[PDB]
Amino acid sequence: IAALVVDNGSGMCKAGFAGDDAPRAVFPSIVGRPRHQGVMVGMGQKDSYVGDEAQSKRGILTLKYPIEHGIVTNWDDMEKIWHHTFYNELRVAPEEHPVLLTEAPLNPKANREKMTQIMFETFNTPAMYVAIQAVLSLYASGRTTGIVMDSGDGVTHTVPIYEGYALPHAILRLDLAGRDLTDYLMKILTERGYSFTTTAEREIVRDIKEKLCYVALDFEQEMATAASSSSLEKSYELPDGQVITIGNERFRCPEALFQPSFLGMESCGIHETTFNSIMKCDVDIRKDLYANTVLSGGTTMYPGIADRMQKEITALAPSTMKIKIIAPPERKYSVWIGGSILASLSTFQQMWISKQEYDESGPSIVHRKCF
Amino acid sequence: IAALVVDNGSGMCKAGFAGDDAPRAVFPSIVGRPRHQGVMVGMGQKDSYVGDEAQSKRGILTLKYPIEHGIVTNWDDMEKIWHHTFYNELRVAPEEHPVLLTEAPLNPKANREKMTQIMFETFNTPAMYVAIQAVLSLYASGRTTGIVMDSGDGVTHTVPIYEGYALPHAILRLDLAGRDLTDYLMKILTERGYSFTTTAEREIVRDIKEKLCYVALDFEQEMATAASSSSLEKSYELPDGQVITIGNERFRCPEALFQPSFLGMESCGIHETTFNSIMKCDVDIRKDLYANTVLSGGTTMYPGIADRMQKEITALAPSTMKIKIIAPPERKYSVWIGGSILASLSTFQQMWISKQEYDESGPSIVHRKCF
Amino acid sequence: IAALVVDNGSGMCKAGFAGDDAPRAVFPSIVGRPRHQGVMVGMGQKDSYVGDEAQSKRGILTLKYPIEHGIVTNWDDMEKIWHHTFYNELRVAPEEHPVLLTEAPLNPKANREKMTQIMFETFNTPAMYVAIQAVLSLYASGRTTGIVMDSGDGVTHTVPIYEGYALPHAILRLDLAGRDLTDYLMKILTERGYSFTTTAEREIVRDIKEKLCYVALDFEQEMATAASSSSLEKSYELPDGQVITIGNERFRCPEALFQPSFLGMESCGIHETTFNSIMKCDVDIRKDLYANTVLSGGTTMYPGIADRMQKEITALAPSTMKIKIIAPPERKYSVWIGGSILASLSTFQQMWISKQEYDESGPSIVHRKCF
Amino acid sequence: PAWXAXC
Amino acid sequence: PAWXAXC
Amino acid sequence: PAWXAXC
Ligand SMILES: Nc1ncnc2c1ncn2[C@@H]1O[C@H](COP(=O)(O)OP(=O)(O)O)[C@@H](O)[C@H]1O
Ligand SMILES: Nc1ncnc2c1ncn2[C@@H]1O[C@H](COP(=O)(O)OP(=O)(O)O)[C@@H](O)[C@H]1O
Ligand SMILES: Nc1ncnc2c1ncn2[C@@H]1O[C@H](COP(=O)(O)OP(=O)(O)O)[C@@H](O)[C@H]1O
Ligand SMILES: [Mg+2]
Ligand SMILES: [Mg+2]
Ligand SMILES: [Mg+2]
Repeated sequence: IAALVVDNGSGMCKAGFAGDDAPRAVFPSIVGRPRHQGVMVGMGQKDSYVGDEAQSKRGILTLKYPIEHGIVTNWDDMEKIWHHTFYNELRVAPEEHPVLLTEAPLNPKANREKMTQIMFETFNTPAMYVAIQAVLSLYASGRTTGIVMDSGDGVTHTVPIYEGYALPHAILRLDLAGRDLTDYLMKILTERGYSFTTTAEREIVRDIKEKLCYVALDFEQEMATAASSSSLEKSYELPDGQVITIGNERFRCPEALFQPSFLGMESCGIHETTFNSIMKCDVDIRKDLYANTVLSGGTTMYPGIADRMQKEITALAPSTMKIKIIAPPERKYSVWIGGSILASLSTFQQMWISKQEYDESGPSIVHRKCF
Repeated sequence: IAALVVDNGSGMCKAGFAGDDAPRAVFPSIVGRPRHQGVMVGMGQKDSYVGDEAQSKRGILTLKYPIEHGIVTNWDDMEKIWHHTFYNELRVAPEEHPVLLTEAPLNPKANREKMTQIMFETFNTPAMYVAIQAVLSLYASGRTTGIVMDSGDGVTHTVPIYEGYALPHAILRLDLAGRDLTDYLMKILTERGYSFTTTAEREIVRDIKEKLCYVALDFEQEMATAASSSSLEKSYELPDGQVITIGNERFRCPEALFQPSFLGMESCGIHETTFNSIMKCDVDIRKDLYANTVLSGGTTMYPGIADRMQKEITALAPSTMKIKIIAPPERKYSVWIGGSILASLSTFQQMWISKQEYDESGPSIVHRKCF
Repeated sequence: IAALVVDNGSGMCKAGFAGDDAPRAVFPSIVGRPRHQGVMVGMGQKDSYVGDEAQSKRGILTLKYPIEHGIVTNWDDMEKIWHHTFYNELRVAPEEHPVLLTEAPLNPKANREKMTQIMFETFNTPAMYVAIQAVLSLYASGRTTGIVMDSGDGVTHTVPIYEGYALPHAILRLDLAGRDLTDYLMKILTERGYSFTTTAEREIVRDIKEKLCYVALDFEQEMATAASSSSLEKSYELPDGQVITIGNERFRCPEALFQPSFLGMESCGIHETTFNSIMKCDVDIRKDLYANTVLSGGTTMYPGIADRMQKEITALAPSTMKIKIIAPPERKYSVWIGGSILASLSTFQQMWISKQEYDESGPSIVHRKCF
Repeated sequence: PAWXAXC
Repeated sequence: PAWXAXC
Repeated sequence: PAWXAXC
C-alpha cells in the first residue's frame, strides 16, 4: 500500500501519495466561520469552511490558521484540516494508508504526542512517522552534507547535517517568518495610507507579498535610489479594482530578514543565523558546509534573496572560502518533495511507528529521532 | 609466497609486502566513532571508520589512538586497524602469508603476548616474528654497528647495536614523543589565543607542528631575536579558512626534546639519553658509536634537529671525537624499510615462529625470543 | 594605604578593599544599550547602562557581557565596567590605591597585557598585580595543599597546587561554564512549551537556573522518577506572575556538568577533568590531593553537586583511598575572599608591580610569576 | 502566543 | 568563539 | 595511563 506524505505547514498543507514529484493538494491551512447571521436558508450554509473554500467565501468569514510558529494552537480546527486533507482533497481513507507527517525543529513535545493521538485514534492510520522538516529539504536536494535554511510562514530554521549524521547542538530557530513578514507589510503600507485590518484583508496583503517584494542587494543604495526617483514603484489592483502602489515598501518588507530590528526583535538576520550555525559546528565540518547553504520554504522565494545571502554571509565568513547558495527551483515545495523521496526508500519501511506499537508503548514512542 | 611487514607505530601504520623498497600502506593509526546520532538512514553509515576514512570525516567523529607509548591500550580498536591493514589497505588474506611485526623496546610482556595471540588466532598467520624496532632502523642504513635514536609519535629510545648484536642492558626509553610535543604545542598556541581542544582540533595542531615548527640551533639567541623582530614569525590557514600566526612557539615546541623540564618531565633530553646510553656502553666501543648515531622515526624530521643533536652531544662527548649524526632522508619510514630488507633473507628465514610451534608450545616460544 | 581587590568574572564583578571578609560591590558584569529610540526628552536618560542599572532597565536594553570564557571580548565595555566599579559602586579613586585584579588560567597572554595598560594608563594606579584565580582560592580555603575546581559563568579550572608549590603542567581548562548551562536551559525548557529568546529573557532563565535546578545523584534513577511521577515538578513565576511548571528539567540542566555530550562539546565531565588533572601530577602527591579537593565559584552552588562529585570521583579514583570534596558555604565569593587575604598578607608587599617598572619594561613586565 | 509562554 | 581561532 | 602504573 502507498504512503501519504502530508506537510502541515503554517500557510498551506501540502498533501499527496508518496513517490510523486509534486503534491496532489496545496490548500491554505485556514479554517473559516461566518462573521454575520444567515438568511437564505435554502442554501444549507456550512457550520465551517476550509482551504480554497475559505478563499471562495473569503469576504464574509472570520478566518484563522490553527498552526502558528509551528505549534498547533487549536486541535479542533486542525482536525478539520486533516479531515478535509484526506476525505476531500485526496478522497483517501487514511485508516488504510501509512502517513508521513512533517514537523518543525525545536517545537514542544506535546505537539508530536497530540498529533499522534489524533492520527491513531481519530483517523486510525495503520502506521505513522513525524519527520524533521529540515532533514527532508536535504533529501529533496539529493545532497547529504549541507546546512538547510527552511522558512515559510511560521518558522525560520537552520539545520546543518554532514555525511547524514545530525548536528543537533547547532540548530537555530528564529521565529521571524512569512506571517510576520506579512504583518510588517501591513504596518508599512499604512505609511502611504493603504489600510488593511480584517483577516480577509491580511490575506490580500499576503498576495501583494507574493508578487511584489524583492530583497535588494544593498539597502542603503536602493533606499537612496527610491528616495531620489519614482521609477521603481509598481501598482496592484485590489479585488475592489483600485490600484495600490508600492515603493520603498517593496524591498523594506523582506529587508527584515537581514535586519529583524525593524520588527523589534533583538535577533540577528537569516544570514547571521546561518553563519552562527556553521560556527556552532567543528572546524572540519565547515568549509564544506560553506559550499552548501541550501534554501527551502516559501519565504526563500524573494527575487535576489540568494544574491543577498551570498553577498552577506561571504562578508561574515573567512576570505579564501568558497560560499555557494544552493537555491533550487521548487524550493517552494522541497519538503513534500523530500518526504516523497524518504517514503520511497525500502529501509524507511523499518522506521515507521505502527498502530500496534502505539497501543502497547503509549505516547513516548513519538520521540526516538527528533529535535 | 611473500611475507607481510607491518610497522605498528604509535601514530601511523606503515605496511607492505616483503621486498618492497617503501611501504604500500601509510596511514594514521586512528579508529573513529560518531559523536552524534545518525539521521539520514539512506546514507548507510558504518559504526567505526579507520585510517584515512576517519581523517576524511574528521569533525563528525571522536578519534581514538589505540596505541599509547607503544602500549596497545584498546585491543578491539587495534584489531580493527589490523583488519583494515590486511583486507583493505594491502588487500591480502593474512592467514596465507607470514607476518613481521615491529615492536618498541622495553614494552611489557603482555603486549607481545596479546599481539601474538591476535595474529595467531584472529588472523591465523602461518609464521611470524616480532622485531625490536631499532634493529631494523640500523639495518635500514645498511650499516651494522652504531647507536639508534628512534623518536616516533609515542616513544623515543636509544639502542646500541654492535656487529648487528644489540646491547640490551644499555637500552634507554624516554616516553617524550610526537604526541607529547603536540600536547605542548597546544598549550603554547593557547598563549596567542588559538585554542584547540577536540580530537579533531588536535589533528589540526599535529598538521601545524608538521609544517611550521623547527629545532633552533641556538635557543637563547633565537629567543632574543624573537623578542626583537617579527621576521622569525609566519602563518598557516585552518580547514576553516582563517589564518593563524606561529612565532616564538615555532622553536619553543621542539626545544622540549632537549629540555623535558618544559613539559614538567624530569627525564633527560634526547642528547642526554643518547650520551647516557653511549656511556653505558663498554669503554672500547664508544668511538665506533660516535661515527654511527642514526636517527629514525617521524619526530626526527624537524629541520635542524641533526645540527642541534650534533652541536649538543658535542658538548657531552670529550674533545677529539668524530661526533657524526647520521640523519638521512627516508628516516621517516626507515624502520619499515629495514623490515623489508631483513624479511627478504634466508638467514632471517630461520627466525619466523611457525604457527604450529606456538600452537603446541603456547606462549612459551615468545617468552624466550622477546629477551 | 588600603589596596583594592577586583575579580573580573565573566558574569559578575566582585570588588572591595583588602582585609574585609565579603566584597562590597557586585555589579553583574553586563553593559546594555537602548533597544529603541528614546522619546521622553524630560526623562534625563543616558547612552548605556551597567550592572544593577542594566538589570533595572533590562526590558528595553540589548545586554552584552564583555567577558566570555574569561577573555575580555570587548575592551571599551570592560573599561566602562571598571569606571563604574571604582567611581560609582565603590566611590574610590583608583589612582590613589594599589589594585589587584584576577584572571583565569591559560587565558591568552594579550589579555593580561591590555588589562595592565588600562589600569596603568586609564586609571593611573600606583602599583598592580593579577592573581591566578584558582590560586587565590586555596588561600580562601586556608589549606596550602589541594586541587581547586573553580567553576563560574565562563571558565572552569582545575589547578592542583601542592605544598604550596604549584604544578602548572597538570592544569586543565574546560570552557564549559554557567553561561553554557544557561544557554542549555533555554533549549530544554522549549520541550514543555516555553520560549525564551531575548538577552533579557536570558536573565530570567538565569533566575530559573539559580532557584529550581539541582544535580541528580543518579541520572537514570531520577529520570525514571519523573517518568513514574509528578514528584519533582516545581513552578516559577515570570515577571508576568504567570507560573511556569518545570521538571525532569532540573536534574537535566546541570547533568551537563557531568555529561557535556548533551551540549555538543567533546571533552569529559567536570569529575573526569578533576580526576584527570590529579593524574597529571607525580604519583606521591595524589593521596593528599584527593583529600584536598576544593570547589569554588557560583556554578558550584547547585544543591546535590557535592554528593554527585564525591561519588563520581569515588568511581574513577582507586578503592582504599579517601575522597574529600571540601565545598564550604560561601563557596561563591571564595575569590574576593582569597584576594582580600593575599593583599593583607604583608609578605606579598614586594609583588605589586610599580608603575615606574611598567613604564620601563613595557607590557613584558606582566609575565613575572604567571602561567 | 502560541507558545505556551513567551509568545 | 571567544578566543581568536578555535572557540 | 597506558602504562599499567605510570602513564
Ligand atoms: N513567490 C513568493 N515570494 C515571496 N514569498 C512567497 C512566495 N511564495 C510563497 N511565499 C511565502 O511563503 C509562505 C509559505 O511558505 P511555505 O513553506 O511554502 O508554506 P508553509 O510555511 O505552510 O510550509 C507564504 O506565506 C508566502 O507568503
Ligand atoms: N615534518 C615533520 N616535522 C616534525 N615531525 C613530524 C613531521 N612529519 C611527521 N612528524 C611526526 O612523526 C610522528 C610519527 O612518525 P612515525 O614514526 O612515522 O609514526 P609512529 O611514530 O607512529 O611510528 C608524528 O607524531 C608526527 O608528529
Ligand atoms: N544557587 C545556584 N546554583 C547554581 N548555580 C548558581 C547559583 N547561583 C548562581 N549560580 C551561577 O553562578 C554564575 C556566576 O558564577 P560566579 O562564580 O558567581 O562568578 P563568575 O562567573 O565570575 O566566576 C551565575 O551565572 C549563575 O548562573
Ligand atoms: Mg514549511
Ligand atoms: Mg615508529
Ligand atoms: Mg570567576
